[PDB]
Amino acid sequence: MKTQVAIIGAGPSGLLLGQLLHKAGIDNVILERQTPDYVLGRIRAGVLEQGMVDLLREAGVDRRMARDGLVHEGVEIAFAGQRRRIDLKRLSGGKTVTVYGQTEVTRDLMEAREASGATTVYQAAEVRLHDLQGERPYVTFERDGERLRLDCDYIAGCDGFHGISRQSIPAERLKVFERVYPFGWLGLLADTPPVSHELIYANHPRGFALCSQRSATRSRYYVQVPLTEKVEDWSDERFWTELKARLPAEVAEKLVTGPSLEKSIAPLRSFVVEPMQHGRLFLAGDAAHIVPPTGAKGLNLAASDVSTLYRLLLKAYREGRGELLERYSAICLRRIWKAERFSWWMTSVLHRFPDTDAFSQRIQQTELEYYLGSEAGLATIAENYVGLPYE
Amino acid sequence: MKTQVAIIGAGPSGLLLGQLLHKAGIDNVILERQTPDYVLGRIRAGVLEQGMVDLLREAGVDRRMARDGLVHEGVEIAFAGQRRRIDLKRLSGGKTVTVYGQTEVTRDLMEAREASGATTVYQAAEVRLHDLQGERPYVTFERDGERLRLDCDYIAGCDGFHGISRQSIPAERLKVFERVYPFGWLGLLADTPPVSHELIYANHPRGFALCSQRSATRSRYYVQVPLTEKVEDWSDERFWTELKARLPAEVAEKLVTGPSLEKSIAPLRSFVVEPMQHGRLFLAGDAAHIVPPTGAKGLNLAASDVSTLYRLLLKAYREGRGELLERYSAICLRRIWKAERFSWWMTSVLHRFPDTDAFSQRIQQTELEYYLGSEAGLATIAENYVGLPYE
Ligand SMILES: Cc1cc2nc3c(=O)[nH]c(=O)nc-3n(C[C@H](O)[C@H](O)[C@H](O)COP(=O)(O)OP(=O)(O)OC[C@H]3O[C@@H](n4cnc5c(N)ncnc54)[C@H](O)[C@@H]3O)c2cc1C
Ligand SMILES: Cc1cc2nc3c(=O)[nH]c(=O)nc-3n(C[C@H](O)[C@H](O)[C@H](O)COP(=O)(O)OP(=O)(O)OC[C@H]3O[C@@H](n4cnc5c(N)ncnc54)[C@H](O)[C@@H]3O)c2cc1C
Ligand SMILES: O=C(O)c1ccc(O)cc1O
Ligand SMILES: O=C(O)c1ccc(O)cc1O
Repeated sequence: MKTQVAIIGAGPSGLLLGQLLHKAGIDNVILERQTPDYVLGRIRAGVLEQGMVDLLREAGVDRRMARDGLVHEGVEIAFAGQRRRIDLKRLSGGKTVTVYGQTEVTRDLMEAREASGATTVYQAAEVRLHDLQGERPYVTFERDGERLRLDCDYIAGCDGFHGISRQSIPAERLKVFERVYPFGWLGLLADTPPVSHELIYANHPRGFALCSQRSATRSRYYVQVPLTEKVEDWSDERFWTELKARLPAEVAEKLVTGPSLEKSIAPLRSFVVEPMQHGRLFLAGDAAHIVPPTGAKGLNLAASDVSTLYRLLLKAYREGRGELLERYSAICLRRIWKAERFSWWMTSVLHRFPDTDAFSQRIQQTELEYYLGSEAGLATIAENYVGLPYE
Repeated sequence: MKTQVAIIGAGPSGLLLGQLLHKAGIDNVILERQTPDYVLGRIRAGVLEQGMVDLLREAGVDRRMARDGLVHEGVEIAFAGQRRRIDLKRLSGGKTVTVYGQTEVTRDLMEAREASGATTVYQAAEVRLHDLQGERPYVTFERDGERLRLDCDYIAGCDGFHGISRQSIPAERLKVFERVYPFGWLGLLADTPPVSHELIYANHPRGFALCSQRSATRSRYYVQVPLTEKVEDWSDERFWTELKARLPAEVAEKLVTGPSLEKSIAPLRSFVVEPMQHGRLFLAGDAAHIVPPTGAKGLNLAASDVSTLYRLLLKAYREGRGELLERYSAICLRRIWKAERFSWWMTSVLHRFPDTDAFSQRIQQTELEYYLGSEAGLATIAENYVGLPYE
C-alpha cells in the first residue's frame, strides 16, 4: 500500500493529526500496535488548554466536548492552612481551561475517523521505519503474520515515549535532556461527585494531593507516593484515609468517597530530545518529550506539536513549500521548554522532596507565599496555566 | 555609665538606629570593636531601596545623598547574546532604586552622630552581654585595660555576622537555616567612568559578571570566582581581561579600564536565624541574617529591621507600650524570607554552577527567557528589586 503521510500510533497525537490532514485532503494511514479497546482503557489526562479546544473544533470533532466538557475559570492551591484561588480568566486576560477526559477526546477522534473511512491499521506488529533520508521512505509491519510494506512521503512518529520512532533516529543526531523525580502519583478514578467545582492542588507535609474531576458525578484524585510503592498495597480505604489527611479539614469533611473504577501509579519525569526530526521523520507528543503531570502539559504539548506539523504539511502539500518543514523543531521547542520550565516549577513548589534541608523547606513555602500573594506572581501562574500563545 | 538602649556595632545598622532614636529623644550608646577608619575602609554595597532612602531622610541625614546619589529607573540582564532591560519605574508602579555607596551612608551617619554629641565608644574590647532576661540587663567591655559596665533597658545587637550578640542567645532557643554557595564574587573598585548609565547583570558560560558604579567617574565591577581563588592571583590585568570575556562585545569595547583602588573576594551565603530576639536583646542586620549579594538586599534588610525596631521602641518609650516589642521577629521575618527567596532566585538564574546536568542548564536559560519576556515576569523582578512594601 501507499499513502502520503504515515502515522505511527493511534493515541491523541496520531488521531488528531490524522483528522486534521484528512480534512484538508492529505491522505494518511495510522498504524497502531494495540487494539482500540486497549487504547480506550487509558484514563490519564483531563485538562485541556484553550488552544487545543480550538484545534478540536478545527478538526471538526467538538460537538460532544462542547456539551460535556467543563469550562473552569479558576484553580486552587492549598498550603499551610490556607487555600488560595487563582482567577485564571481575569489574570490571563479572558482565557480559561476545559476539563474533558483524554479518554473522551480519543473516543471522539476514533469515532470521527471510522466514519471518514480513512485508513487505520490496529494490531500492526513489528513496525520498522526505512529510508528516512531518501525521497521515498517506507514503513514495514506485520498484520497476522504477513509482512506488509507501506510507501509514503513523510512519517509522523506519534507512538509515545516507548515508540519505535525515536529509536529509529541515529543516537548521535539526538541530544537528550532528562530529569527523574523520586516520587510518583497514585491516581484513583471514582463515580462520586467531586469535592470542589474547581481543582485543588494541595501541598501538605505528608506529600502532594490533587482534587480533580471528569464530570458532575465522576471524580479523579491523586496523592504523591514513593517510587517504592505498589498499587496493590493501596486499598480504596487507605487511599481515602490518606487523601483526607492531606486536605484542608473543611474540604476533607465534604468528600464523598466510594469504590474505585481505576487506580494506578504514574511516575514523574522530564524529558526533551533535540531535534524532533530526522529526514522525513517528525516526532510529536510523548515520542519527543515528557513532562511531570503537575502542570497538565503532556496532552497539551502533543496538541501543539501536531498543530505545527499539520500546518507545515499543509503548505508543503497544497502550496508546494516543502522547505518549511525544516523549521518544525525550532518552532516546537520554544513552546516545549517554556512548558517544561513551568511543569518543573509547579512540581517543585507543590511536592515534598526527600532529604530537603531546613532552608529549602522555607524557600518552597515562601515561593508559594510570594506567588500566591503578588498580583504579578498570580499572573505568571495564570498565563502559563491557561497556556502560552501558539506561535 | 547608664543609657536607655545599648547598641553593639557601629556599622550602618547601628548608626542608623542610633540616629533615629537620638532624634526621638531616646538616648543610646554605641559600642564598636574597631576604629572609625577601619569601619570606613569597607566598600561593600552600593544599591539602596526607596524605603531606605526615605528612612535616611527621616534620620535627617540625606543632604549629601540627595546630591550625589544616583536614581536609576532600569537595570539590565545580559544572557546568550541578548541584553534585556527591565524598566523598574513603570513595572513597579513608579518606584526606583538609588546608587550611593555603603561607605558614603556610613560616613554621613558618622558625621551626623559626632555633631549630635551622642555617645559612641570605639575600640571597646571584650564586649559581653549580661542579664538578657531581667528588667535591668547590662553590657561590659574594656577600654584601654579598664573593665567598664554600661546599664541599659534594651540592647540592640547590630554587630554583624561575627558579632557577640547572636552568640549570647542560648543555642537551644535559636533555629538556623543556611545555604553556602560554591562560589564567591571578586569585586574591584576603579576611578574610571562606568560602562553603562544603569547596571548590567550578565550571565555568561564562564560565570557571572556585574557592571556597577559609584559615581560618574567611579566604577565597581565583579566576576564570579571559585572559593579556591585567592585575590593575589588576580592582577588588575587578569580581572579586566576576564571581565571583558564575560560581557557583550559592544559593552566590552566601550569599557574604560584602569588600576584598582580596592579588590576583594566576598563569598556567597544565605543565613536566617529564628527568632531574632532574646529577652531584652534584639538582633538587626547581619547579626540576624545574610543574603547573597545578587539581589542587593543585605544593607536594605538591615535598614528595614532597624526601621521596625526604632518604631516599636518609640511606642514602648513615649507611649509606654512595651508589649509591642514581642512582635519584632514576626514583623521582620516576613520581609526577610521574601528577600531571601528573591536573592536566591537571582543567584540561581545568573550564576554558573559546577556539576549541572544538561536539563538544569536548559531550565536556567528558559527561566531567563520567560521572566525577561513576559510582562507578568518582568513585573515580579521589578517589584522585588525596587523593594517590597514595608509592613
Ligand atoms: C502512563 C502514562 C500516564 C499519564 N498520565 C498522565 C496524567 O495522569 N495526567 C496528565 O496530565 N498526563 C498524563 N500523561 C501524559 C498524556 O497522557 C500523554 O502526554 C499523551 O497520552 C500523549 O499523547 P501521544 O499521542 O503522544 O502518546 P500516547 O497516548 O502514548 O499514544 C502513543 C500510541 O502509540 C502506540 N504505539 C507505541 N509504540 C508503537 C509502535 N512501535 N508501533 C505502533 N504503535 C505504537 C501506543 O500503543 C499508543 O497508542 C500520561 C502518560 C502516560 C504514558
Ligand atoms: C565582607 C562583606 C562583604 C559584603 N559585600 C557586599 C557586597 O559586595 N554587596 C552588597 O550588596 N552587600 C554586601 N555585604 C552586605 C552588607 O555590606 C551588609 O549587609 C551590611 O554591612 C550589614 O550592616 P550591619 O550594620 O548589620 O553590619 P556590619 O556592616 O557588619 O557592621 C557590624 C559592626 O559591628 C562591629 N562589631 C562586630 N563584632 C563586634 C563586637 N563583638 N563588639 C563590638 N563591635 C562589634 C563590626 O566591627 C562592625 O562595625 C557585605 C557584607 C560583608 C560582611
Ligand atoms: O487527571 C486530571 O484531572 C489532572 C488534572 C490536573 C493535573 O495537573 C493533572 C491531572 O492528571
Ligand atoms: O556594589 C554594587 O554596586 C552592587 C550592585 C548590585 C548588586 O547586586 C551587588 C552589588 O554589590
